[PDB]
Amino acid sequence: VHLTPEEKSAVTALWGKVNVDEVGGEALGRLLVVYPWTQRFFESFGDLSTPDAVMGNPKVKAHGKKVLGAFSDGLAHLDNLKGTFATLSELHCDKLHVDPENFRLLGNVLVCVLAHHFGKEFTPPVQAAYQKVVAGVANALAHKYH
Amino acid sequence: VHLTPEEKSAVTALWGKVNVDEVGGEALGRLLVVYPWTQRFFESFGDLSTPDAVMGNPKVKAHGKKVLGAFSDGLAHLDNLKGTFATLSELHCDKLHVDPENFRLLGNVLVCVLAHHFGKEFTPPVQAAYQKVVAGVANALAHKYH
Amino acid sequence: VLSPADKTNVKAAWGKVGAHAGEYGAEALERMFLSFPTTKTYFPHFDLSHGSAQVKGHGKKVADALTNAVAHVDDMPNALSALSDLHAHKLRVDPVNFKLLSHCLLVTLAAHLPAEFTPAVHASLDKFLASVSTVLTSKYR
Amino acid sequence: VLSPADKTNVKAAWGKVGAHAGEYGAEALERMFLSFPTTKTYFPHFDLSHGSAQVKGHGKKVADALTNAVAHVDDMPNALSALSDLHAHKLRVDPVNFKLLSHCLLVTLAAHLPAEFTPAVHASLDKFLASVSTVLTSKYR
Ligand code: HEM
Ligand code: HEM
Ligand code: HEM
Ligand code: HEM
Ligand SMILES: O=C(O)CCOc1ccc(-c2ncc[nH]2)cc1Cl
Repeated sequence: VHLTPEEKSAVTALWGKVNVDEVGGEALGRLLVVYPWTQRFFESFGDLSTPDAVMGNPKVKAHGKKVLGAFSDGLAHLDNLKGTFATLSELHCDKLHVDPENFRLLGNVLVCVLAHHFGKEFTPPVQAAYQKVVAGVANALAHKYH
Repeated sequence: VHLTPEEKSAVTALWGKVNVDEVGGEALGRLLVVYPWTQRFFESFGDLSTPDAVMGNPKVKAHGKKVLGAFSDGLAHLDNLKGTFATLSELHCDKLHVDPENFRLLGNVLVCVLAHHFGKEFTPPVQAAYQKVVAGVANALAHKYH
Repeated sequence: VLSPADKTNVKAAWGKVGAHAGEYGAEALERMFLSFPTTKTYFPHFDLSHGSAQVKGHGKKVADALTNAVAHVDDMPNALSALSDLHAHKLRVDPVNFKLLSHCLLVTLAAHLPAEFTPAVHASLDKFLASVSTVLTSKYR
Repeated sequence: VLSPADKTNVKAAWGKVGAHAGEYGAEALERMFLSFPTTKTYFPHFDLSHGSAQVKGHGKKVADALTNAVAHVDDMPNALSALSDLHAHKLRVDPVNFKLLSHCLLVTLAAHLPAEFTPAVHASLDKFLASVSTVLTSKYR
């Protein structure tokens, strides 16, 4: 019901090449620039007023690191995404009140960042694998909402 | 998609009062009126020039009848929906080429129709149940796509 | 775009809700919160209990804003100008949620105005709600 | 709505794409077909494997229309009107699909524009593709 055996390998291989801190910071930064309404959740983060400032904001970088770190961990359990993110799913619903649509926007921004950073190497079939993954993670994060 | 027991009970109770043929042709009719692009598969149905003509068209009614007929029949298996709809899924992908979004438009039209039809009896909790059903059926119908 | 027929159908169907503005808006909101739980993430500061004064109040504010838009159907960007400002820069509700509320408003109207809710009016009201949502999200970025 | 910076960003980015627009278009389609298989339903008559000439030819028409849209980023609705009719009244591609292809165009651009694809340009391209999408569906109903 999610992610073929072979697509798992493209995921694993590309991710071995990823500086998670770098990517996480870049992807959260872009979410907030490209879809500025997502800023509603980071009022305490400081200067978010322009693209520069968002990308250079240390709290955005910090958090992007945390978020994508959790994403990274989940890649080790591609066959049990719901169970893996159930704790964070309820946190995001009960404590943080984050519309799960945001996980889908971030997924698409991350896909763009992978593509921008890896270039030719982010091939159509590798993108396909990662689309399934981000969809799966978003779905898993949305799963305990009520 | 994880309907509680009272939700399933609500679904069936309400459906027990449904004239499938009539609601079938009402819903597919309204789909073709409300989302005219859905007409693309039915250029062999005759007249679709007006709301009245579309609602009146017997081939529309006929297909409406056949489709809500299969939907109706699938309601007996709210347990595993994607199982019961697997084969119809394959068919709609390989032969019919129906964008699964079409199932989602039809699900919301069906809900509107149940509302218009049952009025007051279509309480918000009864609606919440039917939303899960129509989403479930659409996911099931899309699941075999490739 | 709304056609003149569209504008005729909307004015007719909505003038019909009339005084039930507040009742229908609140019902629509409740249908939404129940059918589409993710939408509650925007109202953690409301008592979302059936019958809550908070939801009843908001329902009326939603209906009234819709009454306004119908009243200025030719000129909706301007008539809703402050509301789109509010949603763009402060509330910041993700655009996907407007389709969910719009849907519940359609369902509410269908359950209350069976005589008025013809296929043609159903289509016009769907386009109308969509155009309101578009106006309300036009300033997001 | 597309701001002056948006238009500047798009023209720059698309200007850098230059002669590869055609190639980038087929790539974007390829990306879409694999990432979102439901989109294949609109192309039952195509060989959709990698390298396909049908895919390459269509990709070039898509890109060309986008180039032309850029050249008229002031009057997009008319420049694209023919395509609107076509999509609205014959192709009848469900609106949800425009977001999938737009996303794949974005990804294709990101993968070919290491320097140009800044956050601000990314933001502008996404807005731009959304506007094109809006225009292409503006006649559906
Ligand atoms: C893959 C998707 C996501 C994952 C895996 C994820 C994971 C996490 C984690 C692990 C934390 C804990 C931070 C810590 O340990 O200090 C966190 C906090 C948080 N997340 Fe998510 N997140 C995701 C997406 C999002 C999105 C898209 C948003 C909003 C648009 C969001 C909003 C927040 C907020 C507001 C916090 C609290 C920040 C604070 O402490 O002030 N998350 N998330
Ligand atoms: C709950 C939703 C639906 C159900 C349960 C359903 C079920 C069915 C069934 C049982 C058939 C007959 C299969 C056969 O003849 O072997 C069928 C055929 C077909 N369906 Fe679907 N369907 C649904 C939605 C849709 C929608 C929304 C569309 C288009 C907008 C569509 C397009 C078609 C077409 C074009 C055929 C072939 C008709 C013919 O050959 O005469 N279906 N479907
Ligand atoms: C037809 C679509 C919509 C209309 C016509 C509408 C209209 C309004 C109006 C009139 C207000 C109150 C403004 C004031 O206090 O002066 C408001 C506020 C608000 N809206 Fe929207 N809205 C719509 C869609 C949405 C959606 C889809 C959501 C979330 C799912 C949402 C969330 C909110 C929230 C959280 C507030 C502030 C509520 C409060 O604190 O009292 N709105 N809207
Ligand atoms: C940026 C968005 C899009 C642009 C600019 C665009 C542009 C075009 C162009 C230039 C053509 C050729 C028309 C001609 O012959 O003059 C075309 C045709 C077509 N488009 Fe679109 N298009 C877009 C989105 C889509 C999407 C999302 C789909 C479906 C997923 C789609 C499905 C088709 C199909 C099936 C054809 C004709 C294929 C054939 O020749 O058999 N288009 N489009
Ligand atoms: O994301 C959505 O569903 C729509 C809301 O956000 C936008 C998304 C795209 C655009 C845009 N900018 C230029 C053309 N279209 C404008 C807005 Cl306000």
